[PDB]
Amino acid sequence: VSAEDKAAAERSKMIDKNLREDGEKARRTLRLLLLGADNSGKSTIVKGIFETKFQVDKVNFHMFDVGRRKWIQCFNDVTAIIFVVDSSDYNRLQEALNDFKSIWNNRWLRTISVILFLNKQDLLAEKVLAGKSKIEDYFPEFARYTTPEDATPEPGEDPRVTRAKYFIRKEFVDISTASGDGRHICYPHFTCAVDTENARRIFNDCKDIILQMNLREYNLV
Amino acid sequence: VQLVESGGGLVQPGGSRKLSCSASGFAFSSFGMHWVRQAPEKGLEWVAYISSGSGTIYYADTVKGRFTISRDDPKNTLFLQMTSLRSEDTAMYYCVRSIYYYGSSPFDFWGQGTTLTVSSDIVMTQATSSVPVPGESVSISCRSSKSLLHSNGNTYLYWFLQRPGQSPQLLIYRMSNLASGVPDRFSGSGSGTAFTLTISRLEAEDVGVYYCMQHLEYPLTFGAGTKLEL
Amino acid sequence: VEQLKMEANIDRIKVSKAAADLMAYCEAHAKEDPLLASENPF
Amino acid sequence: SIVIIIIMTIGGNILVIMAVSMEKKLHNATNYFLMSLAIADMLVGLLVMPLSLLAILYDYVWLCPVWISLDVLFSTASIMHLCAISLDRYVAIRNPIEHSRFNSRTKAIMKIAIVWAISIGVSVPIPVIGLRDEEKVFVNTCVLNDPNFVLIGSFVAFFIPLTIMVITYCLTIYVLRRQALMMQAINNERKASKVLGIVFFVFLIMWCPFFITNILSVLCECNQKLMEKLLNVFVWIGYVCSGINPLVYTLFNKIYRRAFSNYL
Amino acid sequence: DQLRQEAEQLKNQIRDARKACADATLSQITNNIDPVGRIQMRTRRTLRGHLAKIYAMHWGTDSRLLVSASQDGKLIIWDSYTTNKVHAIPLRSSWVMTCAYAPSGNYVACGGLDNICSIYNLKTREGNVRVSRELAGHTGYLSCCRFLDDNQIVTSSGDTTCALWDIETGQQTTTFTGHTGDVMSLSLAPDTRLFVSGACDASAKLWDVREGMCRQTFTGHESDINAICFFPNGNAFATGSDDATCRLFDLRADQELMTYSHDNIICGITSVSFSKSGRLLLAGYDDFNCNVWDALKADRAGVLAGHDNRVSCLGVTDDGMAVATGSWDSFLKIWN
Ligand SMILES: CC(C)CCC[C@@H](C)[C@H]1CC[C@H]2[C@@H]3CC=C4C[C@@H](O)CC[C@]4(C)[C@H]3CC[C@]12C
Ligand SMILES: CN(C)CCc1c[nH]c2cccc(O)c12
Repeated sequence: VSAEDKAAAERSKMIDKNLREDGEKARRTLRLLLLGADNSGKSTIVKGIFETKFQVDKVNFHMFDVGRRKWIQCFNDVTAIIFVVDSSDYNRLQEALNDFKSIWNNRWLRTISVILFLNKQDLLAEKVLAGKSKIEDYFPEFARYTTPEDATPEPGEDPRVTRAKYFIRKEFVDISTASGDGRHICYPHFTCAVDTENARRIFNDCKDIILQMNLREYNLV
Repeated sequence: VQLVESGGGLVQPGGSRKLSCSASGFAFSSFGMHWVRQAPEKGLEWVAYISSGSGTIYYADTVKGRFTISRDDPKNTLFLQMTSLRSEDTAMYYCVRSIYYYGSSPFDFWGQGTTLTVSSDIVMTQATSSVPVPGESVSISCRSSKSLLHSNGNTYLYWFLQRPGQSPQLLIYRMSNLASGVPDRFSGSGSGTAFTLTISRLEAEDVGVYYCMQHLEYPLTFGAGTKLEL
Repeated sequence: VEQLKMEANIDRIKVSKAAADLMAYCEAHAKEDPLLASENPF
Repeated sequence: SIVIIIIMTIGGNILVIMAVSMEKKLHNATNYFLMSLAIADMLVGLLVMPLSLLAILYDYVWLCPVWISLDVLFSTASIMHLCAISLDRYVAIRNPIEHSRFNSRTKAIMKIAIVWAISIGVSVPIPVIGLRDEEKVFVNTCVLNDPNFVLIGSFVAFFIPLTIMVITYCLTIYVLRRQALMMQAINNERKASKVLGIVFFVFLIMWCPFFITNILSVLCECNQKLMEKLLNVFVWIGYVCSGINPLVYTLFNKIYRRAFSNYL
Repeated sequence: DQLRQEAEQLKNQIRDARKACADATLSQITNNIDPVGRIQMRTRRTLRGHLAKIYAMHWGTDSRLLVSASQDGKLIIWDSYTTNKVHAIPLRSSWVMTCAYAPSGNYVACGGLDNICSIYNLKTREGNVRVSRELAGHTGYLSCCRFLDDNQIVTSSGDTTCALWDIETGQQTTTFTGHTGDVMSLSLAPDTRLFVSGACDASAKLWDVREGMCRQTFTGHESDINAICFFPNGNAFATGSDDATCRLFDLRADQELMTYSHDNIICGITSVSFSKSGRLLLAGYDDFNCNVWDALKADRAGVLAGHDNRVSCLGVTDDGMAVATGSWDSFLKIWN
């Protein structure tokens, strides 16, 4: 071959080397997708496309906030999805349940786990203690609900907020258990506007997900 | 885009000297570099070549074992180490920039040059000493000892123009490709071992010496040169 | 309403004529289609 | 009669080898090692089992100086494969993120190279000594008599991997027990312990008796006739656990079960 | 209250006008045309280097240079004959969804979820590829871009609008409105006078570039339209949708001509392209393969099954001697 073709081959080899070098750094960052409706408090869970970065225990995370039928297709390689729901507005809980159902059963997200945050617990507790609004006005089935004997309420909590919180958590979880066949798991959590431990929960859940994938890879499950 | 060479001076036989070139205005690390030497009554001669990534290095058959070429990407500088200089080394040295990929122009830019004073190959043949001659047509021809047409469809012939007091400038590469910045008055054609250069209309700036070069195999060879006198 | 009215004023032809034109175009350039060893660059 | 186990071993090794190429969609770093293990087991079945049956049929000799070396080499390779799988399982379980970052074909190639390099070390001197000393390989009749190899290579072949595997199993069980204290996330972490226990105990049961008998036949001399009678039947158990390892490591993922059901 | 009745009456008038011209079908006139037979194609080149799913691909005018875009954030220019790489272009954002190659070979364009169309200069004296201009003004994501010349570009976005741009000044000169859903794919006529846009409202529209007015609207699909191709003669459409159906439209009969479907296909369609003569229709599927269709018979001539994941890219060279495909397995293949 001519000398110019050899020089072009050398240039191509250098380009391949530079492409290979860049790929190593990309694989060391975990990517997360953040979804939720307005008034849910998405921007405070860890405090065209908005981005944020944080690091816990020498592990880097990258979270994306877009702004759903079309652009969701390009987020099928993320480690986990974060979903935030306001638990102190009974008028709009059915919309949240419908959105969670529409996200859980999406054909492009069949292998991605969901981390569920139930936010604004203090307002829910205040409303339940005040007694100016009742869950039974919107959820008739709540009048027949009883707190399970295996509940572990926080010490000092009145036994009237635990019932409401567990009812909401059950209503959200029951959608997750109806389908999936073990391919992905939901991780409910209770948080508030002032909690700071939220960073550790994401790290623990991601480590658990990677452990599950490794267990499946070695023909153990 | 600017290349400035330094060094030079008067040396005694058996001595040594080191030349340097400073590059600016372009991505130096992506270009290959050549050194070209021109004698007062001999024409252009190829000396050495270094790849962009310092992978491959070539030397002329008259400079092996005495000349050393090096590259410094972080400082955008070149170096040429010369030892055991002879009387035949007194000549002008030029620095040339080269890049190789599909559709590129490997001999687009030339430096200014510095002066140094002491005390199988393909033959390219031109035969005319002076062509006397504004507004007229002029044809200059070149002839090679071996065919320059490769099996891939490319033919490696280059044309250069050297005005008085100026560095060589690229006109045509691969026998039909007009270089950027050149007016459309220049054209070229040929086949096999015979090539011609055509100028449609001469001006006051078309006076100089025209050179032919082949790029099939190393070492690179140049023609004798054809002088156009208006 | 205006868009529908503007679209209504179209001079239409038979489907058979357009299909015959499509067939004629397909037949006319049949010899120039290399997809339908010394010449293959790959 | 006993020849059936050879056919089953060959069939299982062929099924394991085929279930990786044609099926595809299988990570190289963890599924290419099983192909090497299957190839080693098939070579065991092809070069070792048919020749011992000839000795059983004849009760005499005819071979020995190269058959012994091949048997030792391939058995050591299989044991090293099992130990490497155990170590890799422990590493992948305790440090998921670092293991996920590390996974590449340069680990599978390195592991295969290391196990096959170690496997051949113990079999080189077997023909070297045998061809220069008939008594070392023929006694009274094909059996390795020299203690200088029996009491030396046996530890490297069996006894160190056993300690590595038991320590790995204990650490992995402890780690899996500790993690579950933090639901499908909890249920899946017990089946792994069940499978690990099954595999470890199968390996221990199938391989333990032969080396104990072989050490006692040398360092405790004890009736040699009874010892050789026990060796004549214990060595075949080690051969049997060459078509079982390709299975117990495979037919727990639904993908492998479906591939085996459709192919066979 | 009164305008709805007028709109319904006009729609009924248009429907009655369209039905009057259905005097024949393709399935009847083509009974005298021999089938193309069985077509076999094999892989000739394999392009490696991408580390993520490939989303866009486009051929040059010389039939040798090729540009591809992927989620790794880099843009690669390929030499198809030798597999050597020519350029590697980093992107400011990794969520790229489309790419294009200028007909003169001097510029390349790209875009995605950042709502900005960026144009790159491939021929500079410094030797580096540099950004020439960023085109802003859309509110949704950018799905496709196509060059008209060195100074005009047409873009489609998810905000139901289309635009025609002036590269020299960076200002929008014409806005195309009338869609009710996100706009997915564009196709430019050979005469550079009309372009076609598909959208998620299961409709297709024909636009006039010089005036900015919609001329015709086509319906028939039951779901979102993902890809649109243009017949070489300028008088036909080729469209695909998520209902596993391909359709042929005519701009003079103003109605559908032929439907391409099969009972064994239950997946979506990602790309549609034509051959030089228009006899073959190529389509990408989510079944991890590509099918070859007979445009005049709605039959199946062959299949390409060398990919291990979804096929997202499909293109044919100007000389018709090669077909290129792209998939989410980070590999490109050249078929002949
Ligand atoms: C894997 C093949 C070659 C068999 C070799 C034995 C196995 C069990 C052992 C030997 C050394 C081990 C490696 C040692 C170091 C690391 C770095 C760590 O951050 C990820 C796991 C990784 C990459 C280990 C994986 C398993 C490993 C390869
Ligand atoms: C029976 N066979 C399956 C293998 C025996 C063997 C492997 N390695 C050894 C090392 C020393 C002494 C031995 O008998 C061995």
